[PDB]
Amino acid sequence: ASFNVPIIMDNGTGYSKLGYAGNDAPSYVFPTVIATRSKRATEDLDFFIGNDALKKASAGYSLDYPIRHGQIENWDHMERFWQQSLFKYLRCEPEDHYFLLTEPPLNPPENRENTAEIMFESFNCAGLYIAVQAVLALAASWTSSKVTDRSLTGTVVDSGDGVTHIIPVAEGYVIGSSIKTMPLAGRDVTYFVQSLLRDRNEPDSSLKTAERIKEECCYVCPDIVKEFSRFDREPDRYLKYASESITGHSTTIDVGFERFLAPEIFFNPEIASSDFLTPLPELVDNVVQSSPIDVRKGLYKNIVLSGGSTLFKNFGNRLQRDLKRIVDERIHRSEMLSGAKSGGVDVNVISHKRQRNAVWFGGSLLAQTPEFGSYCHTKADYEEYGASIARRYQIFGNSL
Amino acid sequence: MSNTLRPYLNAVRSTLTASLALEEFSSEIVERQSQPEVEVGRSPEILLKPLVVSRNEQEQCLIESSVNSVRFSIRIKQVDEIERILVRKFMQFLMGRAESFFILRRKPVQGYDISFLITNYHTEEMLKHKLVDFIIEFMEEVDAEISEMKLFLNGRARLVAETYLSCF
Amino acid sequence: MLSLDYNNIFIYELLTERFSSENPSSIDQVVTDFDGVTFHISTPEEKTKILISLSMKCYPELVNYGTLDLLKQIYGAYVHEPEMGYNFSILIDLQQLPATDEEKEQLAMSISMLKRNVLAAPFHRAFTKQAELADLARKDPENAPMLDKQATSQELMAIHYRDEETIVLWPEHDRVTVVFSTKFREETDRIFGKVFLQEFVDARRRPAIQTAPQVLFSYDPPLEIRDIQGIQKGDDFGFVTFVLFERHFTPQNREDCISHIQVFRNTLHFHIKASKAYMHQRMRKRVADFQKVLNRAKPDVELERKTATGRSFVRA
Amino acid sequence: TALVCDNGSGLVKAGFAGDDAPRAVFPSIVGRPRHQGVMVGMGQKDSYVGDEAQSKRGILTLKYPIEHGIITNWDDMEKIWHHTFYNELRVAPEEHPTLLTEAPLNPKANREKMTQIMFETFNVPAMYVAIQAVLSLYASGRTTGIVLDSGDGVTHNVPIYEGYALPHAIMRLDLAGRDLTDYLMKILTERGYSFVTTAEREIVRDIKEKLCYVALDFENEMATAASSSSLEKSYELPDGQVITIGNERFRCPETLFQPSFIGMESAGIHETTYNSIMKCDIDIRKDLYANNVMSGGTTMYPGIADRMQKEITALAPSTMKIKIIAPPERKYSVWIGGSILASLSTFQQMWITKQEYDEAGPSIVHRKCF
Amino acid sequence: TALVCDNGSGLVKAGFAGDDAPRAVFPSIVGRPRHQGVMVGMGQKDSYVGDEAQSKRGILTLKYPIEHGIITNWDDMEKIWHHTFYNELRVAPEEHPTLLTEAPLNPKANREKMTQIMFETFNVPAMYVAIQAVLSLYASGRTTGIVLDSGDGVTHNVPIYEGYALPHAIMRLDLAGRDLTDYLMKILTERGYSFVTTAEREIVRDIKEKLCYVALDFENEMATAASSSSLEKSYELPDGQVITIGNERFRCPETLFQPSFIGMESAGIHETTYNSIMKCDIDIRKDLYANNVMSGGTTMYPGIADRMQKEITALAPSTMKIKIIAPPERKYSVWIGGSILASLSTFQQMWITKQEYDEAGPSIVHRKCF
Amino acid sequence: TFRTLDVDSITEPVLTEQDIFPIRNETAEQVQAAVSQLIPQARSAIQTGNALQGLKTLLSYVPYGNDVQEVRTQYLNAFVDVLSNIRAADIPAFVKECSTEEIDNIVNFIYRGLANPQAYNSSVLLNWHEKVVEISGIGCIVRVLNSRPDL
Ligand SMILES: Nc1ncnc2c1ncn2[C@@H]1O[C@H](COP(=O)(O)OP(=O)(O)O)[C@@H](O)[C@H]1O
Ligand SMILES: Nc1ncnc2c1ncn2[C@@H]1O[C@H](COP(=O)(O)OP(=O)(O)O)[C@@H](O)[C@H]1O
Ligand SMILES: Nc1ncnc2c1ncn2[C@@H]1O[C@H](COP(=O)(O)OP(=O)(O)O)[C@@H](O)[C@H]1O
Ligand SMILES: [Mg+2]
Ligand SMILES: [Mg+2]
Ligand SMILES: [Mg+2]
Repeated sequence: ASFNVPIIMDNGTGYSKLGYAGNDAPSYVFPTVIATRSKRATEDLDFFIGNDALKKASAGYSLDYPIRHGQIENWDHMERFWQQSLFKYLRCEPEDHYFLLTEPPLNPPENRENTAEIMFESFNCAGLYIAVQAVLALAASWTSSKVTDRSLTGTVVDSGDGVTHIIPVAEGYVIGSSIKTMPLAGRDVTYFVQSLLRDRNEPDSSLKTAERIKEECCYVCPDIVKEFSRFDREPDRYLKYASESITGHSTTIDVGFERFLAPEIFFNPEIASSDFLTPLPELVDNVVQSSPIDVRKGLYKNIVLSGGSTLFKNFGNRLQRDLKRIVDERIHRSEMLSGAKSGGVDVNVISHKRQRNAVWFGGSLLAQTPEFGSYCHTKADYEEYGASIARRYQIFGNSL
Repeated sequence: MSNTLRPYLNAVRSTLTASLALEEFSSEIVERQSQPEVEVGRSPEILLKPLVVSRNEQEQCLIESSVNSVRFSIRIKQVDEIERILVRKFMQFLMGRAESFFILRRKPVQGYDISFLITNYHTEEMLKHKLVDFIIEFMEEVDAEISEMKLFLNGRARLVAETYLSCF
Repeated sequence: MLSLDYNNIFIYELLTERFSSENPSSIDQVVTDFDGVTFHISTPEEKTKILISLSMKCYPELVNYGTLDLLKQIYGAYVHEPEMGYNFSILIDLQQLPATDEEKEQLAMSISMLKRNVLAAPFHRAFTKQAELADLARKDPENAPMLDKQATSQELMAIHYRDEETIVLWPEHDRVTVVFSTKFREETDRIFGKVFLQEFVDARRRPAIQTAPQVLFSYDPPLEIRDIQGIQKGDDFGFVTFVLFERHFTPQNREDCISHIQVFRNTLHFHIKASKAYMHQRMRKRVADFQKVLNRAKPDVELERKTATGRSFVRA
Repeated sequence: TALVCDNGSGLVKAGFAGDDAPRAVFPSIVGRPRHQGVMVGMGQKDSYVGDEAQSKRGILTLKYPIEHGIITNWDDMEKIWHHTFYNELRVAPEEHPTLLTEAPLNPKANREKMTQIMFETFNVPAMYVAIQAVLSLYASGRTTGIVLDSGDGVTHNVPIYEGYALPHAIMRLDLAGRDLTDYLMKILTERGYSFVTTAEREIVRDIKEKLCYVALDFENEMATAASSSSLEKSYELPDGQVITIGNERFRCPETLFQPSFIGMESAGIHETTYNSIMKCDIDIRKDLYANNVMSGGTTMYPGIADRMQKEITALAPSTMKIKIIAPPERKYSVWIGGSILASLSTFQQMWITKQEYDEAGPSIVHRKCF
Repeated sequence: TALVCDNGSGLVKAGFAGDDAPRAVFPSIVGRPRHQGVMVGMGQKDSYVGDEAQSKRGILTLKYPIEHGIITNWDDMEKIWHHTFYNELRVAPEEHPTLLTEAPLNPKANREKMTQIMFETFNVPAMYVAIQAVLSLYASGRTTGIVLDSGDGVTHNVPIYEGYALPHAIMRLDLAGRDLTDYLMKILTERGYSFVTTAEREIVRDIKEKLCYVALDFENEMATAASSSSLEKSYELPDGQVITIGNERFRCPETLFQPSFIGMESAGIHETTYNSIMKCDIDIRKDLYANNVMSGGTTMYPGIADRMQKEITALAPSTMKIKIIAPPERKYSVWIGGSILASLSTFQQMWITKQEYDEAGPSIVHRKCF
Repeated sequence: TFRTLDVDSITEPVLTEQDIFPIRNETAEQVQAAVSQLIPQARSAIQTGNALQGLKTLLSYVPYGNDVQEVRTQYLNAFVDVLSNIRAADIPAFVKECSTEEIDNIVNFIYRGLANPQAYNSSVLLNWHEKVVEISGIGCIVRVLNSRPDL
């Protein structure tokens, strides 16, 4: 492999985190959005991305998010997003560098195939590793890079903008049969905040204002009928949020029960959706109880949080208490049949200083390894087998 | 386009239309299953002989045929390295859409640029004279499509040259 | 983008943040650039003090062409001892900044512009020596041919600035000539790059851009570079020549001309990549034309009425 | 399927994409009681909509929320849209995309509030706003022509050549069937009959819809009526008393050809059509003259197509064939062409979607619906 | 069989060597839509070329890639060449050697770039670039004469004696059919007709082709047209409107004899033809005067050969005969002569072959062609 | 692992082509002599300018077998050389007077010619294909699809 630093690109549904292996942060963290125009033809040169795309809606560009619900679904826009990432922001030559890419555990064979042909034929990268994204978020949880600080067994709950998935990993191996996914994350709680501002007919219900009300005003409560009652009993529970309009004037928004009812989307997904029903503490139980019996203590002892939509105030404490309730009720059913007390299991949900970008920090830490260039597809593999080299699922069991 | 291609595309049309006498046929090697027999080859009595129609050493058809399936594969004009790149990538976008063009393969057979599989079900559920019209209209136009793409590539190479060289 | 930025965008945004910031956090950031260049940005002793260091494989050649003198002239009191594994370094102290937002902005710009400033010294050496030769040729126009013939060999700069590009340049009394001994090693970029290099030279023959530097192209080397060490006439290099005349490096235009000529092969490389995205949209547009030729084989049938989620509907 | 809602100034016309005709067609009216509600219970309501307002009208003040193609009252327009979805079509609007319509040269805010109410009040999955005359050209089976569309509140001319609209040549005229109804009230007053209330304005609209017609030569018809009983005929009011009228039958529609009858300084609908053709580039004019398409209820008068052809033949050079296309279904051509458009497969990519509105706000309509 | 193209400045003439006339003759034009397509499912194309651009011109801006015999837009020229091959002749360019054609005294870059595009973009097996005036002698059956060739973009004189050209006596005049269309648009304005757009220019080109002629004595014709309406004619626009035309009917073509009408300091076509003969060696002049060949569309005006013989007889010494050979097929004589040349058995070693180009580069054309 | 071991190829032997098509009732040297008598007649008919009788005589016997590729390719060399020497105006009058078995042999051997363009001129074989299918119909290609694999 080349001696140049690998380039790390976590392309999320909400945000892309771009940087180089071994740095103390991503070089860029900006929305996974493209601004596109809607006698020589140049409208495919005229686009913008990230923070510079958000500035272009008033100039008549159509904004789009080429990743939705965790999966790339517009390969024209994702190719233009990557070329602009590589040549504007990272300012790099693909021929000199190995790349770490990411996508959700479910992601189609078709997506890794389409990713490999853009990377090896459009850009001609030296080599590509498409990582299992929340497996990197386990490695970001270490107290330091030294081997004695590693905890190679843990459940990881990743919750970004587009999807939340719970991954069991034990001794560094991903138990792919036990992956659970909930199709609801940080964007669906924004659409719920937006919908509640809109039901009150508030002066502003733009998407940025609903987003900023999540980041600043929202938190996870114990129980929504007790918390609705606390919003009768105590008057300063309602906040006032000052927002500036697209046409440049002030507004003031009263923010109310969406402060607790919007983060409740994870703990009662029947608020968000007709199609998904199991709450996150029961969904994490289903991951560990489908997983092999000898790893269950290790998977409960280390439940790592990952992705921006896990950062709600009191989120890890609600998950820990509700999962500890599920776990001890199941252990006590067995103690009451057997007539003897167990040792129990400690359920620990872990929030940590790198939790916001744990996939990128893990990708950086794993791409720093001396062995890394041997796990990549090299362009010499792609010259023989084409994009079919990337098609086989890494995380799940394959037939053949 | 068809003055130079006319003798060739008439031979392709006539023999593709002879070859599409397809039928429902279940497997003799697997029970309660049917498979496109040209694509599996496990029972040779229901394979018809493979026929090559050719204009040139570089411009060729292979027609492979069976009781319930035809596989049709083509080599297309690539007279320079720009056309070798442009053809390969155009066929990859076209075969990437194969679920919506129901008679496309997702991969060509080795040594061919694009390939088609017409099965019994396609001759039952689609107008088979319009299937062979789509094959011949694809063969008639693809050389004009690819040559126009190398005009667009020339036109962009001029755009960046004039934009660059005019800001001294 | 139709054109590349000249400066490192990360260094510009980071310094524009830290020069404004109320409370600077620490940093430890290795940052890549084009042509194998790399930067290290860090706070190695205090959060208050940022060290920016450049690594560049041709820096020893550039020092022979007066680079340290230009970097001391540009960065002044901020110049620092080189960091280990880096060729040049600058220390900026966040409590020692200029008194205005506009001086801070042009300092954040100046430090982001550092790759093109280290690489500008051979071009300033050629422009300032052309002004000496211009004055001598203005003194005696019949001695000028011999001054130009000796300056073509005695005042030539070659920079082997990456393993597949040599930039060669020299002054004569009315011009600076610069030759890019240029190559693409990736085979699809060599094929598209032949079209880009051909249409580049043919563009300069059209009436609309006669105001530009003269351009010439070949794939043996220009006569006056044939015996420069590391130029080789069979080794798949093309040779793009620019003749900058006095009007292309007039005092209002020198620094833009330097910035813009250094990025030549980088704009060509970038546009050879971006042309693939253009070809791909050209392709999938006529995949959608060929759909309509297959759609005429679908026999016409009415589908049942469905709601937006695809659930069946029972009305009309 | 998708809803098509041609919410015009005088009638709401609504239904489903791919249907032969609108299955909901009702007055674009909200009615509110103007009298002492003395009996307790009695099935009384705070307001009434459409055919319920039109049948109760003797006790209601009637008002249209839309005038000259512009929504003037959004609270009553939401009341009308609610009546379309829940009462008249009997659908969940959150299950169906909706194709809406408006006249050209409307206020920008009309399109914005119309998209906002569809996504935020009615929770629609997707919507689009079409120009009404562009819809009427699909209902003609044509891809070139000039469409003269005249409804209740607005008349407009849109020229289209080979699917390209010429937006500089588009004409609007804020004169249509409501101005003709108001003028029929003003001239009925001269023969002896006063119609004054918003309820009596519906009686004289019904007189206009079956007594009135367009004369081929107005001064000959005016002289023929001034000298004979033969143009005179009668109508019976709800009260059973009889109205007889004569030259009022063709003087009312003549206001489309002579807007000065209502004090307007504008060309008539014939000369406005010719002025739109003459604003188009010289090569397209021949095919516009051969394709004058009539639309909307104010084009339903007897003799108006024969008059329009006579008048445009005098303005155009004699060297070419003027043809006026006036289908018997032209009462609904905007809705018919909306049901064509909403059923096309490329149009399925042209919708503004819920997700795309939520990301962009109501300004998304100005950069997607033209 | 070889291909032959006169890529003229106004028309493409294309076909096969050994045929009697061009297979394809069409406008050397690319048209692009100026308006927005409002109608879904229409056959909307990114650009149109030739007769399809000319047919759709009311919605297109029209551009010619060739100006004054020089290719000014290489992208639109490549669109025209692609249209000649794949749509008009409908043959693949790799299959036949192609005879292209050029005016004398052109930029050397025009011929190199034309050569590079045929060998590397269209991948032709062999090609050649002939001078248009040399081909006009092949069509005329001559090996001695002076050709006055005048197309859409350039007028040129080439004197040839017994198969030898005299390249010092060659004359070029960047004034031909397009400059006469520009001037007819300008002098139509003074009778009150406004033609401005790129499509109205094509109507004025048709007015010039249908009605203009060369007046044998301009001041007697100006006095005649001032005295009576007998010189006036009428033309009907695509709008069905009629325009009537008088002295501007012959004052337009007089710009060939009086270039100062369009403000340019140069000799008229009679004086450039005489100056070309007077640059030749004294013994050959006597045979050049008897062998004036006229070619191209701008030589098609009624009366131009009579005017041209009158003016050359006034310049030349009266002791010897002036004869001008202006045949009725002269509109296609460059192509006809290219079909003759590419058909000669003694020409088949004169092609530039692909194998001979890619050992020399596009400068091969300057040593294989005149 | 067991999944990849081919048991079917040894436990259930499939039909061979000679179970579908009857064995050739002539030896390799017997057919090689029979063709070596015909090729000189086919060459000689070109020199007298009677290439139509050159085909009518060459077509009177056809070699087949996987043991005879050398004499099959020599017969195909003579067949394409004969078809290249018949004038294009004679083809319609000759095709209508061929038997269904002679037509079946012509359309079979133009197909063997079209499979190898570096040896054979496709332009004349496609001209013969157009005229043979125009006069005798689609069923002649259907007989080639159904034909023996060692023709
Ligand atoms: N403090 C916070 N509290 C709650 N949600 C947050 C917070 N900070 C960021 N988010 C939300 O996290 C999501 C982005 O997380 P990220 O991990 O970057 O998602 P992704 O990788 O899928 O694009 C957005 O919905 C964002 O608004
Ligand atoms: N038969 C008719 N004769 C005259 N006027 C008619 C006729 N039918 C309808 N109208 C008039 O047309 C108008 C309604 O037409 P419509 O196209 O539905 O308008 P809108 O779309 O703007 O609501 C009313 O003024 C109505 O009285
Ligand atoms: N009958 C005519 N009378 C006058 N001018 C003509 C006539 N026919 C054609 N033209 C002019 O000559 C041009 C075409 O002549 P042509 O010889 O084909 O020119 P070119 O080779 O440059 O394309 C037309 O575009 C028009 O300007
Ligand atoms: Mg994410
Ligand atoms: Mg209306
Ligand atoms: Mg010409």
